[PDB]
Amino acid sequence: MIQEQTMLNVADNSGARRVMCIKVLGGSHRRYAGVGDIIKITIKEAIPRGKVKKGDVLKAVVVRTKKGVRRPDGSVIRFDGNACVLLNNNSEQPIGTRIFGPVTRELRSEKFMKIISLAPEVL
Amino acid sequence: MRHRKSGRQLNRNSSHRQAMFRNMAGSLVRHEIIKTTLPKAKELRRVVEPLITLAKTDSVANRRLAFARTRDNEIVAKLFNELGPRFASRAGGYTRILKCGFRAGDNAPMAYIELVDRSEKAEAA
Amino acid sequence: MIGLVGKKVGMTRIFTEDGVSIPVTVIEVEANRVTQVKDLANDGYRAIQVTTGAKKANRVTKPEAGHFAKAGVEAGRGLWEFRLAEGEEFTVGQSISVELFADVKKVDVTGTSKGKGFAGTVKRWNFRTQDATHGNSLSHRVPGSIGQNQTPGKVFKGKKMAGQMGNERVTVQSLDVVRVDAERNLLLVKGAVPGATGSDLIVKPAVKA
Amino acid sequence: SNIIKQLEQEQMKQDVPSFRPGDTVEVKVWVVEGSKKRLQAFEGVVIAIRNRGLHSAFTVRKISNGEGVERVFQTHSPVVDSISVKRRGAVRKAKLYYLRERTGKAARIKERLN
Amino acid sequence: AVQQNKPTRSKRGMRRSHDALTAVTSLSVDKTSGEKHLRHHITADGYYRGRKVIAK
RNA sequence: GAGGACCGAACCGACUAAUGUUGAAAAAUUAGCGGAUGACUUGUGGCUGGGGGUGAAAGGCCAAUCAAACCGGGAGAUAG
RNA sequence: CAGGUGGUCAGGUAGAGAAUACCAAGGCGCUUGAGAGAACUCGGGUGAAGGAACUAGGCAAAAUGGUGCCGUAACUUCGG
RNA sequence: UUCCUUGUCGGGUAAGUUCCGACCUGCACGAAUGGCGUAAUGAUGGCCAGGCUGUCUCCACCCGAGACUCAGUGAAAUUG
RNA sequence: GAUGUCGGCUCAUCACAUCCUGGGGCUGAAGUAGGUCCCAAGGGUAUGGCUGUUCGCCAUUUAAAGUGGUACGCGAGCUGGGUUUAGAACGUCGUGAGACAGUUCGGUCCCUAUCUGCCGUGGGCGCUGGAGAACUGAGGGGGGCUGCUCCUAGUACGAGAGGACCGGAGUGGACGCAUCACUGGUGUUCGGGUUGUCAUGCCAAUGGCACUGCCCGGUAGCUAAAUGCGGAAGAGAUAAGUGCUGAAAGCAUCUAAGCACGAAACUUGCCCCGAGAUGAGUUCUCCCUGACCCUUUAAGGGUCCUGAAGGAACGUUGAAGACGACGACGUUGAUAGGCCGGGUGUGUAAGCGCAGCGAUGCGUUGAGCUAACCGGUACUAAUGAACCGUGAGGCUUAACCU
Ligand SMILES: [Mg+2]
Ligand SMILES: [Mg+2]
Ligand SMILES: [Mg+2]
Ligand SMILES: [Mg+2]
Ligand SMILES: [Mg+2]
Ligand SMILES: [Mg+2]
Ligand SMILES: [Mg+2]
Ligand SMILES: [Mg+2]
Ligand SMILES: [Mg+2]
Ligand SMILES: [Mg+2]
Ligand SMILES: [Mg+2]
Ligand SMILES: [Mg+2]
Ligand SMILES: [Mg+2]
Ligand SMILES: [Mg+2]
Ligand SMILES: [Mg+2]
Ligand SMILES: [Mg+2]
Ligand SMILES: [Mg+2]
Ligand SMILES: [Mg+2]
Ligand SMILES: [Mg+2]
Ligand SMILES: [Mg+2]
Ligand SMILES: [Mg+2]
Ligand SMILES: [Mg+2]
Ligand SMILES: [Mg+2]
Ligand SMILES: [Mg+2]
Ligand SMILES: [Mg+2]
Ligand SMILES: [Mg+2]
Ligand SMILES: [Mg+2]
Ligand SMILES: [Mg+2]
Ligand SMILES: [Mg+2]
Ligand SMILES: [Mg+2]
Ligand SMILES: [Mg+2]
Ligand SMILES: [Mg+2]
Ligand SMILES: [Mg+2]
Ligand SMILES: [Mg+2]
Ligand SMILES: [Mg+2]
Ligand SMILES: [Mg+2]
Ligand SMILES: [Mg+2]
Ligand SMILES: [Mg+2]
Ligand SMILES: [Mg+2]
Ligand SMILES: [Mg+2]
Ligand SMILES: [Mg+2]
Ligand SMILES: [Mg+2]
Ligand SMILES: [Mg+2]
Ligand SMILES: [Mg+2]
Ligand SMILES: [Mg+2]
Repeated sequence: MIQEQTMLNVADNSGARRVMCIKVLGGSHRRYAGVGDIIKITIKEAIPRGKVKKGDVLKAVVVRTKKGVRRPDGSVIRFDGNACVLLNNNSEQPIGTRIFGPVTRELRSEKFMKIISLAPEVL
Repeated sequence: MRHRKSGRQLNRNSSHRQAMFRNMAGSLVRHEIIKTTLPKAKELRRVVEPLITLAKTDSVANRRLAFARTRDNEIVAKLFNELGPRFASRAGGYTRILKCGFRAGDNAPMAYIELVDRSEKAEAA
Repeated sequence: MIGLVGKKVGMTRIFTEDGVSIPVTVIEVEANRVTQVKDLANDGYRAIQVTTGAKKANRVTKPEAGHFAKAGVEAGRGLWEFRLAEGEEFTVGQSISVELFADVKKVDVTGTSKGKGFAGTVKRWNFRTQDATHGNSLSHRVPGSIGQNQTPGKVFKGKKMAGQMGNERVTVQSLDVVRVDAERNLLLVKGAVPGATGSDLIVKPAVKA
Repeated sequence: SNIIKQLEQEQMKQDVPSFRPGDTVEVKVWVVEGSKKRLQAFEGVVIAIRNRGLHSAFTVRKISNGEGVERVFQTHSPVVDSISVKRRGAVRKAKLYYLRERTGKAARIKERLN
Repeated sequence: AVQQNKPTRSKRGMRRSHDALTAVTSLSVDKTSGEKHLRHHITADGYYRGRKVIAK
């Protein structure tokens, strides 16, 4: 349940540490973005020598939320923080090469198979 | 909305309601019949009758628990020594609400509420 | 096709063996007994009138009792009509069971929604609340403007205002039939249906696809 | 009512083990990835239990790869294959929600030692 | 907000057409004392359904 | 043990908001706010009088009254 | 008539305290009540995820809050 | 204090008619109707950040006082 | 002898000179994508940064971010930033008092709704004997949005790059309705922890007050962020448009006679209201089958007898509700309370024993308590009555029976 102005942690090694969602993509008046949704972000804090720098405007896919995901049997999977993975602004491919922390199977799609294959744990 | 909710507010806050019904329950078991408004009388049933059910099993735990609900040892004594044995065989319904006229000062619907076994032999004590 | 009159028992869930929880509404559908058949000749339209449930003989009036005695059925808790489609034939006194929905896939459930009483415009029409602070004076949940200046000089009919909400007839369409339990007079539909627990429901096959 | 409880008791599992809040359990769930279906384990602390018959549930919390994860299971769902208690904890409360604010040595739970 | 014209005595009487009181339909008669009383209420002397329930 | 020193009650004040606006009140209440040993505050009594007083100065205040108080008189001013 | 009105008296427990909380001595329940438990208004409590995106403006609210010890920058009129 | 004007450049922001730094083209700064600096101070003006939050996305529930019903009393502005 | 004046907020409504979606003609239209014009108003039609701003610029979206009217819609609905009093200052003008759509800081937004209107909800009477139900549907309202992916097909088209129509499937956004099984929120009526203090003689145990004292959990109910469903298909008549046959006019010609297509618009189809539809409809069932007098002799008045069906009232009440209303029930009774059992929540009561110098710990013990929940149970309260409502229901004509 991510909206604009929401700060997210970064679950990859692209160099960013804190990003802020500036737009929930995919529909007019769209309010929230859950796990698996693409968002437009700006980088609020980065490491000194990463692949990205503070101020860039990219896209990201949400991989962990405190609100959590709902499974078809009614189960919930909540996380302690919101996290995303930075994507190329036009190619929608992950920028980093590693993934930290677990992800969910909502990402199990040919578009994010690169993320599923790199994740340390899929829930 | 009020769906399935129980308990009347009686235009009081929670602490006032609790104190009032505590006093009114003590007065009921002391005199075995009192006169009050019909709404107050109907809510008093859900307070005093659980005390009588509690008083059927004499024990220091029940006595203390009854004391916590009434805060009057004279009331607790009568509950466990008189009203307990008197209702040992009755399964609930220890009170009786008899509607009467309207209060002169504010036209409030009044009602008597009494213990059911307040017979002609109650004059002994 | 005709429908049936049941009672909302409540909501539960059905676990599918492949690990899916289906929220279902349990509808008790006892035998619906046909009490009157209307035809084009005598009434100008084809329909059946059914009753269901039971009723204490001391609560039925002589006009109602004579209506049930005319049909030869026991008095139920009410009467409902169903327009007959071309080809459906029913006789008075005939009983209709829940197994009529054996092959029906989707149904429309009609009931009386729960009553909210007098509801404000925020609850009834999803109006936006005005500012809670920033100087707002006694105007937090009020509807705001209700018209234009002198040119119309009136409030248009159908304006959304506060008033009675709920406690009205509501139909939910195209609900999947999860299970038809004939021997227990049960009908499990996926989803939620209008009304409180114990209210009467009218279940008809889906008029749409 | 008698009707609904009759429909629910015929779906409930009959061998769900007894566990309390504070015990560490290992839940094995069914993960379907197409034509396969394997068992994925999920071990952690039971921080809440909802007793509602068929609608009963319990939420397990674990620290996975530095990230805290809570998962609410529907105990009578066929997705949950089995439940095994690893160690029994000794807590005073029924809902261990305060464990969300603690970590490392602060999130330790005494063993019940029964 | 206030009236722009004085309402008439006719309009005033129409509004009060619903203000009429409803007298009690009929009083019950006690089986023992034969007194009249409001139904489901005790009598003036403390009788109800043929029983002296209060001795006052 | 100095201070137009600091924090903060009484006390004096009146910065913000809400309420109230045919008010509980012709200026308040509630929650916060400033000063709080001083150019402080307060009681009692006194003095300054209307083109006059007084004013750390706002044309402020001078009995709910002020770019000239109130009361009586000129006076039935005058009113294209 | 929720305003204003100088001085004197100053118990207990906790507390730095005449703050504050609960009590003593003592005095009161504020001169309409009774029900109900809609919208809406007022005064409050709590709130998933987000956290100023509100708005003229963080208005309001939330938050901070004590004692001891450690530690404390630019700048400085050497006191801060 | 600058009309043209949201001047231009730089900083801050994903985006800054405000803010900070500079430029000088000062419509119409300027030296006791003082010029330029200035630590401390401010219920002073502008701007930023952390924290914090029902300010908001988007409202939900709850506790009280009214509103509503019954009994008693009983106004007001306004009105061809 | 006052029509409150910008912008914002809330809430709108209409126009079409259409921003998107729909239908077309032409193209300097290969395809994709456009350009332009015609038809079309059903629905839809951003969030932010800056500024009082409308606007605009910018950032990032979207199928699209339409243009206008409505006292530049909307202050007896909100706001008060701007403008637009009194204070003060700058620049400027003036000898000066002062002045400046120049600038700057500060600066009281009242009204209990009579009428119309509107949203709800009742009372009366009517509908021609009365009553209880079930309907018909004249008419009215609601609803009508759209993305992306996949298949068709890397096909048609194209040098290549690229890349379809038509048709089908899935899955979203926004919006609406319903619901509470799930996930949660709330839960001052449930349980527990704890600070200060006062009290119950004291210990122990409890209670009061301190915002519910502060907190931690939490039942029912309500509820969204939760999860179900919805927008259609089809039909009729058409718009622009495309035609067939075909003369006037030996040809030609979509038109004059005739015939066929043709869109989210129209009329239906879907949902809701609906016989005060006074044009007051239909169907089924139920109830009433006494006398007598007067008079101006009639749709007359009166007395006695009679009081039905049913209704209302009263009571117990409800997931119904401001009040009315509506629903259930009233001993031939589960309507409410209580009670019994269960469930749920809280988390191992009190007392006692043991260990310890003690705080405390352990055992009895998943104990005790447990609201609104579930299943039972006449223990209490829903009374015999009384009340209202009558006694076969006008005239004319027609078809039928006598
Ligand atoms: Mg009251
Ligand atoms: Mg209701
Ligand atoms: Mg809003
Ligand atoms: Mg005001
Ligand atoms: Mg007109
Ligand atoms: Mg000082
Ligand atoms: Mg001070
Ligand atoms: Mg104050
Ligand atoms: Mg000071
Ligand atoms: Mg002046
Ligand atoms: Mg004065
Ligand atoms: Mg003269
Ligand atoms: Mg004169
Ligand atoms: Mg004083
Ligand atoms: Mg004090
Ligand atoms: Mg209330
Ligand atoms: Mg929150
Ligand atoms: Mg939170
Ligand atoms: Mg934050
Ligand atoms: Mg902003
Ligand atoms: Mg804004
Ligand atoms: Mg503030
Ligand atoms: Mg505060
Ligand atoms: Mg900002
Ligand atoms: Mg700003
Ligand atoms: Mg500058
Ligand atoms: Mg100067
Ligand atoms: Mg100077
Ligand atoms: Mg400053
Ligand atoms: Mg009155
Ligand atoms: Mg006038
Ligand atoms: Mg408009
Ligand atoms: Mg047009
Ligand atoms: Mg249409
Ligand atoms: Mg206007
Ligand atoms: Mg107006
Ligand atoms: Mg202003
Ligand atoms: Mg001035
Ligand atoms: Mg106003
Ligand atoms: Mg009028
Ligand atoms: Mg709940
Ligand atoms: Mg003690
Ligand atoms: Mg006390
Ligand atoms: Mg209290
Ligand atoms: Mg129990």
